[PDB]
Amino acid sequence: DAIKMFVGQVPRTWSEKDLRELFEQYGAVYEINVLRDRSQNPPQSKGCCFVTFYTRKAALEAQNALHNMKVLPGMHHPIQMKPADS
Amino acid sequence: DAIKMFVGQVPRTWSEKDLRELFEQYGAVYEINVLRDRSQNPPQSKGCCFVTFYTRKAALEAQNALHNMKVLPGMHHPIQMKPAD
RNA sequence: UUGUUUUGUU
Repeated sequence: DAIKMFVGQVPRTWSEKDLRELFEQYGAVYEINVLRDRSQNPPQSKGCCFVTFYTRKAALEAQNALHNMKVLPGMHHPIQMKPADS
Repeated sequence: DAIKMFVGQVPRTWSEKDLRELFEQYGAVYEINVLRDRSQNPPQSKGCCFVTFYTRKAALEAQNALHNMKVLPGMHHPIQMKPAD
């Protein structure tokens, strides 16, 4: 079943596409939303995103593999990934 | 004398001229700047603007009549209008 | 500047 995950510590230069290539190693991805500050031109990434997988299996596999495990280029802390508050 | 108002919650299809049509009901309008994302092409509207009235009586009447009162067509919120920073 | 977006103030 689909579950929406919060991901943080992503570099501001990464787009939905860059991130999709990241998470798809773990399972199909239904939707990626980079959180942006719409006051910028163009809107800046806030360094985090929302990602929904088609299955809870994929989302777990990813959380295991990434959360506190992997540090993205130029970042200073490892990915934070967990069920989004929503 | 000239008072500059920020106005938010405006449809991205509206241009300076549509906005001037709206504010000019309340008094003479000196200038309107639609805030645009010039990185876009065409540059894209950010859905807010600055509008400058020649007199504060017009700006306060527009503000009173619009801020939180009118919802422009297609919007999910009422116009936000206050004196610009 | 660990951030859970759509309120946007050139």
